[PDB]
Amino acid sequence: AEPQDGFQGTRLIPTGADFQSPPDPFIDEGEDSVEGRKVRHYTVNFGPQHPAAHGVLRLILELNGEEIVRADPHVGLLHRGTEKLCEYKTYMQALPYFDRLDYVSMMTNEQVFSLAVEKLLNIEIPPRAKFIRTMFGEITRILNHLMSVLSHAMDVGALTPFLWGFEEREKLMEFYERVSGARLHAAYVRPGGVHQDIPVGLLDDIYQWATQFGDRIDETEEMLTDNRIWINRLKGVGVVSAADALNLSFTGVMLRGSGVPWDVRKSSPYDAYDQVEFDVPVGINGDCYDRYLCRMEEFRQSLRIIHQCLNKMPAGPVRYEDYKITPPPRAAMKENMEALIHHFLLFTKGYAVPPGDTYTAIEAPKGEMGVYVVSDGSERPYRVHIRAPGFAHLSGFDHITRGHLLADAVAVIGTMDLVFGEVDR
Amino acid sequence: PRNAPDYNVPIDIATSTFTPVPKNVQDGSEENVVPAGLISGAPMELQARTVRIYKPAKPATQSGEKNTQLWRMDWDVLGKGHRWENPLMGWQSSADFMQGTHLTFKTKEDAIAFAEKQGYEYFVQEPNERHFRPKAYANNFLYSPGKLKHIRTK
Amino acid sequence: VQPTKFAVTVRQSRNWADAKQRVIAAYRAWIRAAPEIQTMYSIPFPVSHIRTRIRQEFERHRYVNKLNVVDVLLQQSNADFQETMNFWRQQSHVMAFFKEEHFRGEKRLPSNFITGFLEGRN
Amino acid sequence: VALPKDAPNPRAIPREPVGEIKQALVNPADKYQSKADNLHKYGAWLMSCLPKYIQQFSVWKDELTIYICPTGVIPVFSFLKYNTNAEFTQVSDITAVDFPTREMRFEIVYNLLSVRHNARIRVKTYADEVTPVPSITSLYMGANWYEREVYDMFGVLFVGHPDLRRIMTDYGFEGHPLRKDFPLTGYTEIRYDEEKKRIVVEPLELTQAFRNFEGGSSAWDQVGPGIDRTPDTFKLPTPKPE
Amino acid sequence: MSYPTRTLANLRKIGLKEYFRQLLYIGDTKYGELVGVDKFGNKFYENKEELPLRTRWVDYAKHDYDAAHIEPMWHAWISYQVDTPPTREPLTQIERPWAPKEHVPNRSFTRGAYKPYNTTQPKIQSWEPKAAPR
Amino acid sequence: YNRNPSPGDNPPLEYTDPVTIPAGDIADNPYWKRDFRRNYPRPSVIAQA
Amino acid sequence: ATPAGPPPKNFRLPPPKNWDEESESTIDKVGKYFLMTEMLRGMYVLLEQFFRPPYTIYYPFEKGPISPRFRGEHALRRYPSGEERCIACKLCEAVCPAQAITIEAEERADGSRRTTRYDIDMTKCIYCGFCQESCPVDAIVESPNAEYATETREELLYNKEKLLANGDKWEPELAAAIRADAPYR
Amino acid sequence: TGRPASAVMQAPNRAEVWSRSQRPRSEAMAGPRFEQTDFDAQPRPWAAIELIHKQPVRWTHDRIVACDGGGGPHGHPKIYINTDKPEIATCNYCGLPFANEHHRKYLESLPQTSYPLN
Amino acid sequence: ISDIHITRTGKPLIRIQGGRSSLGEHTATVFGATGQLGRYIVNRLARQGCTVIVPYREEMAKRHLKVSGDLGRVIFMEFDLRNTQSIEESVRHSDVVYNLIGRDYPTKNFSLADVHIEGTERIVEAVAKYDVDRFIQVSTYNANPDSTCEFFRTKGIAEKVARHVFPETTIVRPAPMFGFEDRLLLKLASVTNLFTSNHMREKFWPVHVNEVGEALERMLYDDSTAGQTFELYGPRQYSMAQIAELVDREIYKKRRHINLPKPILQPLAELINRVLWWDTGLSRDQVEREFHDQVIDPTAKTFKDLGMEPTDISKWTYHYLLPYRPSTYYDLPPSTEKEMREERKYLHVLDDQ
Ligand SMILES: NC(=O)C1=CN([C@@H]2O[C@H](COP(=O)(O)OP(=O)(O)OC[C@H]3O[C@@H](n4cnc5c(N)ncnc54)[C@H](OP(=O)(O)O)[C@@H]3O)[C@@H](O)[C@H]2O)C=CC1
Ligand code: SF4
Ligand code: SF4
Ligand SMILES: [Zn+2]
Repeated sequence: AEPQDGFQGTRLIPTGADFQSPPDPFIDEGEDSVEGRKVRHYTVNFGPQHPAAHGVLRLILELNGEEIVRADPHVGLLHRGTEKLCEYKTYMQALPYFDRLDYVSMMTNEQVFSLAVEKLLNIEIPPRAKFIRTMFGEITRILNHLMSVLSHAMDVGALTPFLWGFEEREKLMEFYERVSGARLHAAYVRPGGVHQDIPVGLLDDIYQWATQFGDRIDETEEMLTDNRIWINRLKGVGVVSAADALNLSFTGVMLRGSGVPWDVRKSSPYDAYDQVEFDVPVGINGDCYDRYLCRMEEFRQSLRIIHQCLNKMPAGPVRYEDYKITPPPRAAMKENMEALIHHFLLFTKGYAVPPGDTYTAIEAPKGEMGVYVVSDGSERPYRVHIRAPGFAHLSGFDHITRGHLLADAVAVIGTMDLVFGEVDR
Repeated sequence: PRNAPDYNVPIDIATSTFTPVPKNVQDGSEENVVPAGLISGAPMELQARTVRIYKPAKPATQSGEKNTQLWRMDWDVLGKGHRWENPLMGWQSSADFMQGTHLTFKTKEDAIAFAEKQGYEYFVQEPNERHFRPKAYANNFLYSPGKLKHIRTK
Repeated sequence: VQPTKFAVTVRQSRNWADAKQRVIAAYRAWIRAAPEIQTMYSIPFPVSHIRTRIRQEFERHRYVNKLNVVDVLLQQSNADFQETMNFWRQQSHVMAFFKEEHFRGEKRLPSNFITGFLEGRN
Repeated sequence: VALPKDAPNPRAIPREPVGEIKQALVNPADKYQSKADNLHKYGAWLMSCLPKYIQQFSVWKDELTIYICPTGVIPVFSFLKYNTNAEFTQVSDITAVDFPTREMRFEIVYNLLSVRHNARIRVKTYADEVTPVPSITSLYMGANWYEREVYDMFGVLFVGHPDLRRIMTDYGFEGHPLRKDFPLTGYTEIRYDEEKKRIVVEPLELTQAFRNFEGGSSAWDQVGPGIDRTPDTFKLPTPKPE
Repeated sequence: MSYPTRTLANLRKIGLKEYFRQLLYIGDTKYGELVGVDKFGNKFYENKEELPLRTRWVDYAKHDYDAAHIEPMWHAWISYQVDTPPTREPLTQIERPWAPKEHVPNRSFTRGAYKPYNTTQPKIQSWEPKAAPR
Repeated sequence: YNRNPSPGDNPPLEYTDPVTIPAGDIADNPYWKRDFRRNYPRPSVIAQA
Repeated sequence: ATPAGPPPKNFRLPPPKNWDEESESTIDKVGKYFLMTEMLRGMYVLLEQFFRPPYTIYYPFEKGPISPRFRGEHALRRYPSGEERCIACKLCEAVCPAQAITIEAEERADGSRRTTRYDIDMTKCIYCGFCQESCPVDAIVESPNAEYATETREELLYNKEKLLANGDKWEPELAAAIRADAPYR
Repeated sequence: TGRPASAVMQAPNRAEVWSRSQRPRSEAMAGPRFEQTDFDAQPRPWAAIELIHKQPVRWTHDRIVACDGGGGPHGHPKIYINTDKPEIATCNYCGLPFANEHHRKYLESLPQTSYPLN
Repeated sequence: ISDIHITRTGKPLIRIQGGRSSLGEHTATVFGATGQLGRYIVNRLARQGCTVIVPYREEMAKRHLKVSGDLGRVIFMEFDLRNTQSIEESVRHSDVVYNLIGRDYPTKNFSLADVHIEGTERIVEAVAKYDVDRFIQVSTYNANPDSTCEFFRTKGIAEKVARHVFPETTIVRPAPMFGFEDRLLLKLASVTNLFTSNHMREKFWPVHVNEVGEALERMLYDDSTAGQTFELYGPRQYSMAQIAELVDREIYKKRRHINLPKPILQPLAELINRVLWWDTGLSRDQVEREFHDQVIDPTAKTFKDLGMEPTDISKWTYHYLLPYRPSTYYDLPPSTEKEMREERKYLHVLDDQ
């Protein structure tokens, strides 16, 4: 009989406090005396004006000398109301909003929204689209790890690998511009497949880059992996146990670094990841050094997947073949009545999506990215909620940093793959 | 005082030169009604403005009745501030933050319940219904005992 | 408390006696903090002027007779209090709370019918 | 330029011709019927184990949703965390949806993950403007920020939450932007004023007003009613003739 | 980064005057074949033995060189969007009497900067008052 | 070898837009048989009753 | 943590090894420590890069590569006769994800369906190509141009005059880009 | 705010507006924002209405004529135009003039036509 | 006060009152808007959606003015006061013109008469040529053409020229204004030593620059301010010494003035102005100006006529000088016995770190 039952406050609702069980005491392991003197902490604001590791980050820390007492990240400096805007857009019009969430991982961001909409559309995309999206997925994973690992290396003082690897970014950004017409915000992966087919000379150009990328990974490992300064900066820093990582909502490398073998591409396969072979790097100490080694090995497995996609690329259409969902080819639209109508309706009204809801998750470069979409049967989504892995990771910053040195905070900010378009949305 | 406008209502930060003077702002003492408009964070203006609750009529240009199924809640356009011409580009500026907002309800009791809870003034427009009359194809060819009175053309 | 400086765990009031104590407790913390609020945001008003605003904010909700609604207002008050006593708000946020510092004035509605009519709906 | 001896031009290799491509028509919902029975049985067993709080369950394709009353939030999630046949030890996501036509306008949606069983579950409860929900922060640390987001965007209180404050909106922001009745551009906007030498909030004024093309929605329903896929083990028996 | 043998060779192919002038704008010692000239007077060169993306380059006609001075079709060529230079590009031969005759550079920061305006009439017309005589 | 020729000089006539013959036939493909959007599964709901 | 079923073979790590049991000689261990062998190896890598060709191009004398699909400055196009391609369908105004396009239209003096206002707010436009994809006559296109930074924001409010002039200037690129990519569109 | 011909002429090839809601350039480029400005530097594309009417009439004997703009896939959707009325038929996309040969003598009789006829 | 304003020449201005995007309808030119006071009139007009024409000399100096208005509202014009074309290109579209052009010192290029008398005369002649509705001419307190002081004298003739060419000229006589970026409060609060040949005994009635800017706006709205004259001053008389007392009372620093005698300081003040290239705050006509004492005309309109009540400068010293009071821990007053006792509840060194 809520909420009038609350008008006069009967039957308080049970909290988690009302279910605290006393531990079993048998097996439970857990004057002007100067010991009673209190210690005053000083509270320091870090960011966003004063330089931080990266992004729009106001990090408010309570310190005891050099040690972190409380860590309090203030976010929303990049909260742009993306989730509300999506309710005033068609599904086509909302797709570019996903490029701008994790804005170094554009195609996998648009991949997760395409898969969720495809699920409510009840359509199976063509095999060539599946292989193109998987291929661009691992190209985007390398682009992300190049940004993440190297800028994390640059934050702790290692200038040079960032320069070397961003030329690799330039080469892979050319592939993004060749398929779409953009360096970053491709809007390439759409529900139904991909916008347009790849130009006839792209696969060989990707292959030529693939023959030399292993050396680029190796030269990066020459400066960091065995370097004793790098090890002393990362080993034993930002430790989280396997049990707490699950309870903190950690996904991806932040979870696999603590020993849990789990990859969304393996557990719930999507696109063509069931048709490709790859290994999952897993750490054992749950620290920044293990997470660095997992990400370096993910470079090699991504390249290994890309080579398989180059050889397994099938022929056929790249867009689902129903002009009620995907736009017809321009020659069809100018030729026959049916195609022109379907072109007109898809670009003014949009396609109608059957009502319902779904939670769809992928293994994004920064961990489990998910999207929760509610369809009301119309051409605009009723609700779009985005699950960003960086949001859960930064929410754990206090748990992993309390009691530790202020001089290790830059290491764990970089060990979390943190882009604040993901965090704030 | 029987629909008198309360010229002494406290303002908030969204009160503008285009905000109408309210009659009845919620205080949290109304009988049996949750005072959402008191705690929602919405400006005072929404308790001063009137919403329309209606079933949208079928467009005269189409036979589809999909958009007549639900109840619509819409804000009436004010005398000033709804639109004006921007001198630079000729674009259409607005001071009405509710101009592009509408709410959809399964039943009008739902729409009325939401409007009472937020404190909107509302006006309910009942839908005009069709008057049933049976139609028969054979009536195009009835025998006329007298002067034809009209010449049919299929 | 434990999470951050002025953090208050969200709890329902048990009864109207419980609620009244919290409301008076909330008011007491607010008007006590008024001297600090002035010097912390360099407000160009006396503590008297600030403390009057506190009472009016509590007087807008004096007539509430619903326990659940009070719990909502109490939670809002704690959230506003924490983000003020922690220097999380900026001078722009607190200054916007004082309705006098808008360049169109504080009497932002017409006094009566004929002043609003002569100016054009206010 | 100096070419590599064993790297020939990959464009110069002719490709085998492609002719009449044939792709079968696939209904993507068919592959989930293999587990449709098991998902209903799991939902039914949960309802039998917690009948006091579980009102209904639904199975769509491979997604199982559990519908519960707000008071059972702690008992139900305890069971999903600790039961040996339900080890949903991670909260993937907590969010809300607004339905103004409902008396309880806010639908609270929890998505859980069980790594051990490689499974996911959805739990739905409901809330109001003045009716709180139990916080699950005592069972899941990751839930802390998700509940702050729900409180920030929707105004839903979580009793037992430590430090329930805004996470996304500006300090002193008024309103809950993900409510359907909250307008897209909100109520106010900021600028720098050269007299006050600081930023000032002012009533919102758009040089070009937002243009809502919602009225272009199709005058005809375009999806239809769909297909019933309830398994036979969860449909009632029928009386035989005679 | 030229290297000694590259710079020494290009010096011999171009001379010290040209070498120093090239060092005054591009800051490198480049030599190649003249692909063509655009309407503004920019000279375009190709050399396929250079480093990738350095095989095409422009010598600007104007001391205050700006990237917007490049003729449109040549802009495609130097950015590797096409391989056929405008000298052999048939689409550059279609006669469009409306086409701008002189080159259009970026006019920002000058008094030729583009000024926007409403291109339509007012949506409403007031009455023209006509006091009827008594 | 690299980006040679430039994609802007790929001969347009060579590339063929592919059509899969069940979905793209002119003879034996009625739309309703491949209309998998309108054959979407309804959620299967079980209440306590 | 582990999947249900029996523990993965050899998932459990063997017990830690003591200092005594390390399979690495003292002289090697002491030598690497005092001589910093892996740091010397990393320095040697830099010298190898010091003698490799740099990747730098000398912009604006040289340019990076762009494709026929590249999305830059907007333009309005004509037919070979010079008639406007635009017929005021409003498809680009409807699909625009950012509401950057504003259009007004009536019958022209000759009775043709043409626009009277065609504005693009370049400070609202997200450069996504949706208008160019939605146009049934190839009227709105994105040119390859990207070098049009302006002194004032008002210079980025393009009206129909600015857009038709852009199409007149850039037409040979616009036709070449359409020529190369139209088979894939 | 404009004395020069670029500031008054609606287009280089047409002085007058070609639609009723078109703002005349003389009023559009007037006001404070056009004070210290070069007017020849302003974008002034040619009027499309004047250019299309220089196009000669494409004569045909067939009653129905197809038009797609002439670019194949690079033009507009293919439409079919009826030439049975004794007048110049115009494509509703590209504005191209078409006429049947049956009406040539009456069209040649006409004092002035919308299109050159030759 | 309404949606209709009819201008001197009759133009009806249907106005939509609001903020940045609204329609104020007025087109204003503000000469000398790049100075201390020009920011408060430009800001007030632009934020009401009025078009403000800003003639400028240095581009980097006027950059802050654009923020006031919406797109297309603040318009900049390159101008020289001896370029007539530039003055009247900036004015021919305006319905109100503010003349805020003044200078307290002579320069190599402009005598006080060149910038004030000849400056006004070119502007006022432009105003009458295009029939601008309101020409508000800003002047000085003590403006009198019979004064020995060239400042006051050249502000006197320019009043007479403006009123002759344009009889409806509105003259505003502000007293020395304080406020943000003023030359009263911060000059006292900042410079280590002042060369004042009068022991800071000159008296005047300081008025907030904000109120002067607001007053200028209020004259636009009422047509009754044309052909009028406005002395604009604060409530209470002060002297440079008494205001310096307030300044010192707020920044905890002691003022030190050398006070060289007039026959020696005045020629030196001339030399410094002719060899240093900036406003030194010191010049021959400025030393003479400090012996003069602000005398308020009794036959001139005041803030009363505009519905305003000026605030006293002592109400504003703390606000405007707060960022200049030291806040180092070294400078707090000694700890109370309450403070001495609580210190013994804390450890004051981390021995483990
Ligand atoms: N401030 C005060 O206390 C008092 C001021 N006044 C009068 O008030 C008005 C405004 O005062 P305030 O804003 O403080 O003065 P400022 O000195 O701060 O600004 C004066 C303005 O005049 C312009 N200017 C000066 N000389 C010339 C010139 N030769 N040619 C063109 N422009 C010129 C300046 O432009 P630029 O920045 O390019 O130099 C500047 O914008 C002036 O008329 C002044 O004389 C009178 C009494 C008291
Ligand atoms: S540009 Fe193309 S899509 Fe937009 S109105 Fe013109 S014809 Fe229609
Ligand atoms: S590029 Fe995208 S955002 Fe820009 S005008 Fe075209 S559709 Fe709109
Ligand atoms: Zn045609």
